[PDB]
Amino acid sequence: MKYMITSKGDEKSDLLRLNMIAGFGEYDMEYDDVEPEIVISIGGDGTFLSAFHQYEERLDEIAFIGIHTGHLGFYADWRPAEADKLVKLLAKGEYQKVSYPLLKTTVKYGKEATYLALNESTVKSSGGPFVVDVVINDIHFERFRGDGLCMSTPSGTTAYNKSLGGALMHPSIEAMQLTEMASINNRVYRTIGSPLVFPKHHVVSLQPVNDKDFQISVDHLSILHRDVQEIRYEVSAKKIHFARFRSFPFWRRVHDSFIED
Amino acid sequence: MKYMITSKGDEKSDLLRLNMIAGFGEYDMEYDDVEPEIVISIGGDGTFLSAFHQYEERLDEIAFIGIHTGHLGFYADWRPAEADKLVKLLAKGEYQKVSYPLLKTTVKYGKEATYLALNESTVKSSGGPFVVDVVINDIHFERFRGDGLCMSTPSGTTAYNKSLGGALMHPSIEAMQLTEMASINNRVYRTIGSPLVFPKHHVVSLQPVNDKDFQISVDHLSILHRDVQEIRYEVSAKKIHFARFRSFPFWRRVHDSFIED
Amino acid sequence: MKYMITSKGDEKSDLLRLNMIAGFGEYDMEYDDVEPEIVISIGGDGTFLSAFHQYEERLDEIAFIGIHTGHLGFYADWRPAEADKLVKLLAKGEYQKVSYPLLKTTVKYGKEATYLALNESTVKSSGGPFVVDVVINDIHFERFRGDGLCMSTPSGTTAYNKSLGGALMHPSIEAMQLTEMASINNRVYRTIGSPLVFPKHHVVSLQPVNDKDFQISVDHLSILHRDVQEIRYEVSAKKIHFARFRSFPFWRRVHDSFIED
Amino acid sequence: MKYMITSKGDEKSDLLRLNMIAGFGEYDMEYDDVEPEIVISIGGDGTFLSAFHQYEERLDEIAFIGIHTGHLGFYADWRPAEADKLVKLLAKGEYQKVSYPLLKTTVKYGKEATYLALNESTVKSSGGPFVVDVVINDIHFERFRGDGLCMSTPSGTTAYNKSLGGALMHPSIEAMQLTEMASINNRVYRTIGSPLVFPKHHVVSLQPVNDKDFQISVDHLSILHRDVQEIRYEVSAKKIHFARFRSFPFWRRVHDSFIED
Ligand SMILES: CCNC(=O)NC[C@H]1O[C@@H](n2c(C#CCN(CCCN)C[C@H]3O[C@@H](n4cnc5c(N)ncnc54)[C@H](O)[C@@H]3O)nc3c(N)ncnc32)[C@H](O)[C@@H]1O
Ligand SMILES: CCNC(=O)NC[C@H]1O[C@@H](n2c(C#CCN(CCCN)C[C@H]3O[C@@H](n4cnc5c(N)ncnc54)[C@H](O)[C@@H]3O)nc3c(N)ncnc32)[C@H](O)[C@@H]1O
Ligand SMILES: CCNC(=O)NC[C@H]1O[C@@H](n2c(C#CCN(CCCN)C[C@H]3O[C@@H](n4cnc5c(N)ncnc54)[C@H](O)[C@@H]3O)nc3c(N)ncnc32)[C@H](O)[C@@H]1O
Ligand SMILES: CCNC(=O)NC[C@H]1O[C@@H](n2c(C#CCN(CCCN)C[C@H]3O[C@@H](n4cnc5c(N)ncnc54)[C@H](O)[C@@H]3O)nc3c(N)ncnc32)[C@H](O)[C@@H]1O
Repeated sequence: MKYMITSKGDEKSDLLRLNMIAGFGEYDMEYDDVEPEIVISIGGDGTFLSAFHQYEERLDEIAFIGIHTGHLGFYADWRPAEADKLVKLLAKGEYQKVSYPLLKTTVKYGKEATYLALNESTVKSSGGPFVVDVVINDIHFERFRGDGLCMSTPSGTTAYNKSLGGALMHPSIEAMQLTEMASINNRVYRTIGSPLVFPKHHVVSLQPVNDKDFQISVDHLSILHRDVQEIRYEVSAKKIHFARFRSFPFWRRVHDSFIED
Repeated sequence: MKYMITSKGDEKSDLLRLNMIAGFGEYDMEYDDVEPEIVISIGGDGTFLSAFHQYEERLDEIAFIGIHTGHLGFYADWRPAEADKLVKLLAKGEYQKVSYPLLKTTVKYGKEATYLALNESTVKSSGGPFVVDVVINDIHFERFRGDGLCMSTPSGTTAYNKSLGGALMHPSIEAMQLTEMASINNRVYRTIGSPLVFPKHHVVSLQPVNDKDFQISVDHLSILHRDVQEIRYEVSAKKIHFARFRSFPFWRRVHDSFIED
Repeated sequence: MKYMITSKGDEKSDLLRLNMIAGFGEYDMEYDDVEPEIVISIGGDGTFLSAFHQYEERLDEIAFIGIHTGHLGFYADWRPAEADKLVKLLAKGEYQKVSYPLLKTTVKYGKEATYLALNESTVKSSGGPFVVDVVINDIHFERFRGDGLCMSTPSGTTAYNKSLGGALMHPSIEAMQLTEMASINNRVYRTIGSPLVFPKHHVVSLQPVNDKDFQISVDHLSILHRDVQEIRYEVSAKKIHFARFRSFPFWRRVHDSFIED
Repeated sequence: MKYMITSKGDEKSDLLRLNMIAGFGEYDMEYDDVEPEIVISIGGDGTFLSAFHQYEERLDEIAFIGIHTGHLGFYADWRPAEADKLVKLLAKGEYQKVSYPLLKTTVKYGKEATYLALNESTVKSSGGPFVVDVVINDIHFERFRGDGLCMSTPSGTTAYNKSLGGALMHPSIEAMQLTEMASINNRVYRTIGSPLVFPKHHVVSLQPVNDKDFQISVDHLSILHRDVQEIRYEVSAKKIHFARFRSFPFWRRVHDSFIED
């Protein structure tokens, strides 16, 4: 089918990409980076995230595959040494697809931008103190004062979320997870402290208290937003699809990345 | 319908229970503590947990209601002052039921006991060091050395789980959450550290390494188990059902218990 | 003696300052904001920190007093209602001084700036990833990747340090404490995770790995430093002195601010 | 001088001990386990702790040395391969001694026992809930409800203290550190959460609230104490002395044990 290949751009990755293209040339496969059905990322997780965002408008038409040319990336299923095996297996096709959930961020102003995240969306102040009211399904839950907030997808729970003390969640769970960055807690200021895990259809809204300017990151990408009225988080209706050619269970991937390999 | 009422046993609770019985006597309601369809707990969360375990074999036939006579309990929907309003509403019926997930613990020996938990099941050594291999869906994940392990249901995430740094999870999510108690981590001993959240159908098995004796708690109840071969955790097929008479959202209950009220 | 009074600048603080000046006019006391021997701060802890920095070159000649006109500040010993009592007690003098330790930060370039902190000094990247080698007494200790690092004095341990999970340390201990902000830890990246507490004369040096630009905060004040070669932390030889008129033990101040009051 | 050697008791350790004895026989050295001036521990940190307690009444007369026959122990300075070098260096003598601080625990009843700790002293309930009032220098600081409390020496901060989230403290600092084990915190129950670091001469007293029976551990050794009125913690006047033959800085020892080696 139609496929394309992105590369991190070092020599190792570019060469691997050129060799996979040459091998695909031996099959009924057309290189097309406008309407691919398969997107192969050669690099690291950053490369994979960039491929995801390059095709975020055709996620229902695409299956993604990641090859890690450095150490094991979490969105990587293959080592460079398995590239030829991969070419052959994709060629035939008949592979199964697995889907992971995504995070929708909506930023309203004074006038609305939406963003999709594979790992997480975070919010910090644009300089100066960060203070927001946290509203869950229209219920005022807490006033947060501190460094920032991180909202993670399931597959992002092993990324920034983990470093903030979040739980690691199996990606079959349709949820998002909110973690705190250095909140202040004394007899006058109080937050929940604990990570919070939200199901589909729950909406978490951050509402400014004084300053209305925020730095909002989605995956690698950080944008200054001015005059913000609301930042809304919910699990997206959209999912990312992976081509799978063999079992590599999530919990084994976690073991291999954090325990030993 | 058939109902019964348990009491924590102080004067406040016993009297409230006697007055509710008198008020139910004015309706088509039969006091029956063998086959109730409604179980009212008057007390605290400990009282509620005891009521749950008293009827754990008829959970599909029962709706539970908790009245808190001390400060707000998490399984409590009513204050003592609303008891008469409760009697009247239960009387008519037509209320809706909400279900929360439960945790199944299986203990194998050398020969199998099962337990159901509403809050959590924990495991510690029977004295002497605690060392277990943690196996997830038959995949060896880590060797845990430390004080113990806690596996929580969603509604138990605001209990012991919270104190161990676990995420708080909305109870519509069918999951269980594993938290560590003081693990050792150095260049020779390594655990994941992070809480782990498991979906339905995943099985987490603890396998002894040296000592085979363990203290296993389920909710308030701690038992010494000897000659253990395996402790298996999975989300139960069984659910607890609550009678609901008005909206009291989980996240509001969390706010009221931990933020302010 | 010579004294001056700083105000947060709201009406409450300005008026209290004018009234204390009027009361000092009834004693052998000269208002002098060039060479004060007593510096009174009326406001909050931010006001107090600004007073400290306004006189950081004469700390051996000055005793500081803080009045909190909002909720209890940690550098505050007096409520506004005790101002007249304060005027009278300072007037006579004969009070005792208590000293707390301070933190010296040295920033080297390519060419050296020093800074004194009462609460802490933090370092983050100027945008882009933060990576530094952490060198303790010339011994390479770890390579830190994450959001940043915080080095606290003893009296700053109840401030940002606390929110980062640091220990609270009695201020008679001559030490500084280093806490992590969201470090990455996987099989390739490793930090100690735990706060570290250093005695006098130990030197902690941060050395860039790739990017040499950093945002360095000292107390409220954040500066972009370019082309950095080293950031050096050590307990200062200099101390801040407080006028004390009654016992208000540190641990009671901690109880009153975080437990209940 | 007079020396003795303890062994963990496996074949490796016993043989190393027999060979060191044979090598000491070539010098003016008398094996004496009643009044040693040098105590060599061959084993792990548990072996070292047992040697410390075997001679806790003559700590001012003794210098300790640890040889680790497994992986690096924290009280170990030597690998088995350096034993002959050690024999020769001890033989001559002229080595320098370094001192680390210790923890004094006093248990009062209804009638007083004291204990010295090298790593820590912990307290838990004897079964049933653990509730104590925490009193610092006679000031009621908090009521603690949870699993237990850990009070660490500086050199014990890399042991249980670390697993409980405590700071690691250089052992030249004369202090003790109190960490929480799973405290409950909601709108009715509140603790400080943060580790607390106390200087010499501060006294931390735990006072029962209901149950008066506690399990108190000192280093490896756990005792049931009944009818307790008070448990008092303070930094001891007594110190442990090590023979040092070369530089092995604490922070390097920390790096080697937790970062990489
Ligand atoms: C500390 C600065 N950030 C990094 O060094 N990030 C790269 C590392 O993270 C790994 N990674 C990624 C990734 C990625 C690419 N990143 C850009 C790096 C450019 N070279 C962006 C991601 O950074 C994460 N990030 C940001 N700040 C962080 C922090 N303080 N601590 C931990 N992670 C942090 C955040 O989530 C973001 O999306 N997704 C996952 C995942 N799903 N599971 C497990 N691991 C994962 C990746 O293999 C590598 O090991
Ligand atoms: C520290 C010792 N334990 C207690 O003091 N427990 C009672 C307190 O916990 C509240 N609670 C309960 C409950 C309960 C009844 N308990 C028996 C008490 C007898 N009087 C048993 C439960 O104890 C929990 N527990 C045990 N050890 C703990 C610890 N170290 N830290 C925190 N919780 C701990 C554990 O999960 C167990 O099941 N379920 C929930 C829930 N779902 N959500 C939110 N809060 C909840 C209850 O309102 C009260 O405030
Ligand atoms: C979250 C953004 N910062 C604040 O809201 N800070 C003010 C609050 O902190 C209290 N405070 C201060 C102070 C102060 C003044 N601050 C400027 C505020 C301007 N209005 C600067 C200080 O901010 C600290 N800070 C920064 N980021 C933080 C974070 N994420 N979490 C916690 N603290 C944080 C940091 O250490 C800095 O120096 N010194 C101490 C102390 N010694 N003991 C105990 N409490 C203390 C003060 O009473 C008030 O309650
Ligand atoms: C988890 C059960 N305990 C152990 O496995 N302990 C042995 C391990 O700890 C190391 N260790 C020791 C030691 C020791 C000997 N121990 C008996 C073991 C018998 N085989 C007793 C000590 O256990 C500590 N301990 C207890 N419970 C713990 C827990 N949950 N987490 C972490 N440590 C825990 C506690 O402090 C006690 O004194 N002193 C230090 C130190 N100073 N610095 C750094 N490391 C140190 C030792 O090298 C080994 O790696």
